[PDB]
Amino acid sequence: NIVLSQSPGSLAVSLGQRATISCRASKSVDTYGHSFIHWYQQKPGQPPNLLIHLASNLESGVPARFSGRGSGTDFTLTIDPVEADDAATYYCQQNNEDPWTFGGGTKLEIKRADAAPTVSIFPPSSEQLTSGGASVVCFLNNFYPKDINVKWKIDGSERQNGVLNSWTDQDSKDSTYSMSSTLTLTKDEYERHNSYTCEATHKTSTSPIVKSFNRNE
Amino acid sequence: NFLAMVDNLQGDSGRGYYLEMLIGTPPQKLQILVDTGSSNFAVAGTPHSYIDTYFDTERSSTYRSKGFDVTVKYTQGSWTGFVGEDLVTIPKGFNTSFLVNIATIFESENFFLPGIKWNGILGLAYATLAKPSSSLETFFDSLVTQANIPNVFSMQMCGANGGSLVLGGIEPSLYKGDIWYTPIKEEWYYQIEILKLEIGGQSLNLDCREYNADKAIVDSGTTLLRLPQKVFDAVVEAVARASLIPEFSDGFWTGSQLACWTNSETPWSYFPKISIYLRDENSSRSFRITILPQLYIQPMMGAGLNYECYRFGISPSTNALVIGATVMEGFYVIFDRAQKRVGFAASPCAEIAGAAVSEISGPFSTEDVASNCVP
Amino acid sequence: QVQLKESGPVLVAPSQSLFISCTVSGFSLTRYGVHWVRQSPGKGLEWLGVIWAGGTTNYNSAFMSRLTISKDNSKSQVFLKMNSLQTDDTAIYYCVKAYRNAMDYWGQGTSVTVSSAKTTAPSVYPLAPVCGDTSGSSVTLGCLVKGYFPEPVTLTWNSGSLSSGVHTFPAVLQSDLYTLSSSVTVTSSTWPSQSITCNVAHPASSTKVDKKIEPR
Ligand SMILES: CN1C(=O)C[C@@](C)(c2cccc(NC(=O)c3ccc(OCC(F)(F)F)cn3)c2)N=C1N
Repeated sequence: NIVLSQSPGSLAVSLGQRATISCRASKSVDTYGHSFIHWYQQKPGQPPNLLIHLASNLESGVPARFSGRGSGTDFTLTIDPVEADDAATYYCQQNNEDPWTFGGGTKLEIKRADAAPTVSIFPPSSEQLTSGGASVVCFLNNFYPKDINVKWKIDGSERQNGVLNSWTDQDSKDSTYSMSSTLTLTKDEYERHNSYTCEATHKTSTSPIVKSFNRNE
Repeated sequence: NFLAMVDNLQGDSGRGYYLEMLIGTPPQKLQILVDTGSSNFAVAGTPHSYIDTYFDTERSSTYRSKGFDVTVKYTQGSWTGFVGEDLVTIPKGFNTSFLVNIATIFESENFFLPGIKWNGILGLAYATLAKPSSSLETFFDSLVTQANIPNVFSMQMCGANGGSLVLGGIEPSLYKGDIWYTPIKEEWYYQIEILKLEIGGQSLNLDCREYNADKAIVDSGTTLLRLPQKVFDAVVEAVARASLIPEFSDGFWTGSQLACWTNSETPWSYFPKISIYLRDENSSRSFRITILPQLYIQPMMGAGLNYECYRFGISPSTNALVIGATVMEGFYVIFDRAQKRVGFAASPCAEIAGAAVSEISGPFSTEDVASNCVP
Repeated sequence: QVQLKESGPVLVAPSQSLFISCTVSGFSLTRYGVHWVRQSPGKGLEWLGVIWAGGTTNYNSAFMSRLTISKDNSKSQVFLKMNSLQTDDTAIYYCVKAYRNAMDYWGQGTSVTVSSAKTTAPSVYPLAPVCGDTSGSSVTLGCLVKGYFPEPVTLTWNSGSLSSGVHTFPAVLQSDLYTLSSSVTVTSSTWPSQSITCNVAHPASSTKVDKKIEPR
């Protein structure tokens, strides 16, 4: 087994700048002076897609912003200038020997301007209440960078248990991330309290963005 | 007499071309590698696992110790021996005996390797590379003095079966067409000026100084064409753009499997020609030596098989650009020290299935390149 | 136009056998090989094996004890069969067209979950904005999809017509069930004048659910 090791695991690069990502093979991938290693791009929710054949041959229909170099055990993919659409994970894959193997991949993050989240809070639906459940949802949309903290407060008091968080992948068009936080409680616990609050802290401000509602009001 | 020297070499590029020599009194027969990349005559002076025979000084009545030792270091190895002098005869060429400096090697690292048939080395470069110093007269300088031959030697390698080392001049039966001559830039190694590299008619578009960055040399003691890392990268990049490798399919599913071929099928037509442009003795002009895939996609297997495996005959160097035996196999090479020039001509022995494996053409203009490409 | 389409069991119990078909279009299996590749958080992308034009198969040696690839040229289909399943065989399984010395066209992939847990329909809830909040220039609505198994679900807004301004979050596994949510943001002049509905289908339980977002 030839092992492929990509570095770095993750890279943030500004629009219009140069991205360089590396692949190291554990053994030479060369025969007849050709390197049997290939570069693929994988955008979120899609399969990978071949960009560079045999280390350095740019596939037809792939922009000239992409180029591959290397020989022996050391290969690089370069993207220059970087565009928004380039937000994806890049993989090298070898087939000088069997089995064919892939590297662990490199996520290219587009380093757009910092942006504060747009925050929205959502009481349980009347449908879910009629049915005896109580979920409170907060969406923190269209922010950068990805690091963000959400605090749930019930009647001014902080709750840590029962919170489930999911982040989207970086948006291909505006380069932002979005995140969702769901606080789950029993209907009876929910009806014991009046005010529900989700607080977002992000480096775009020293004070949290606070969204709140009062039950039955 | 140059005709008596035809086919005086045995061997191949991979493990060396070697000349038979009789040393001392009575004559001890040794097998000497022909190395245009060094400047000492040095032979095994003690047993070694990878040699059959060695020169025993205590058995030559004519041997004289010169009272000092000598050591040589190179990239991955070295050797050490004692220095003396003795009478040497070259059966094929020089039946008269002459007195030469000889180093007798008692210790070495990565010098005598398994697979070789030689037990000594004849360095044919300049005195300035001689150890311990340039005052240790070169074998060929001794020969020139004592045999009064011209300060010229030429080499043909027929491994692409032996070859010829013509000491004292040029043998017309060993080439066809014209000799093209390029200046020796510095007399240490045989250093010449490379102007441009071309892969399938397409130039690399590197600064010409990249080919000479350290130095470009002609070295019969190097097997492969060795290229500085940057030039290597550009060459293999160009080869991949120009080649036409088959697609993976039934019975061919890894790159490794590209190495061996059955049913008389060869990999050659999938690969581009490689051309090196050298500056002519006339500055405005250049000529170009070309190698076909036949030369740098080299067969590997012992005899009696109905398939063949091949190896890429080009590798990275850290410093020198080395025109090794790979390339010299395509040409008759004249080391005209008297006139500070290296000549190249087409070898008729350099053919596969009656078809040429190398080309030489010129003149080409040098208007578009710097007047000096050696930094 | 080259297309590959995988069809497999979304859910299969451990020890049991996996069988996936790949129906191809726009090229012939008599001219091109088809590879199988899978992808999982834990093992990344693994090349499983290939079946070439002439029917030769080559396999990843780690899988050879349990993997069989085959094809039916006259049905334009390629087949994967794997035995002795384990939970870390959970992955997206792709069939991929051979090309030169690599691979060009991939199917969209089929999600395979290896586990003994049972199939469960999701509960779907419309999320309208807080009652009586200011009617600003834009408005965010949401859809909560809760307590399903296994992955995947597919969520659209207005049957897929409404795609501007949508974020659909990756499912998170909680107490062996799945929850995901989606938001959509539109102008004030859009909602509530226009009907806005999330549509949620969950293959594994053959449920299709529509929930219209209503002002509270
Ligand atoms: C190229 N060259 C040199 O580097 C020095 C010299 C004297 C020469 C002549 C004959 C043999 C050698 N030996 C080698 O080049 C050599 C052999 C094996 C080596 O190591 C390989 C490994 F360590 F086994 F991997 C390194 N160098 C050198 N002449 C040359 N032309």
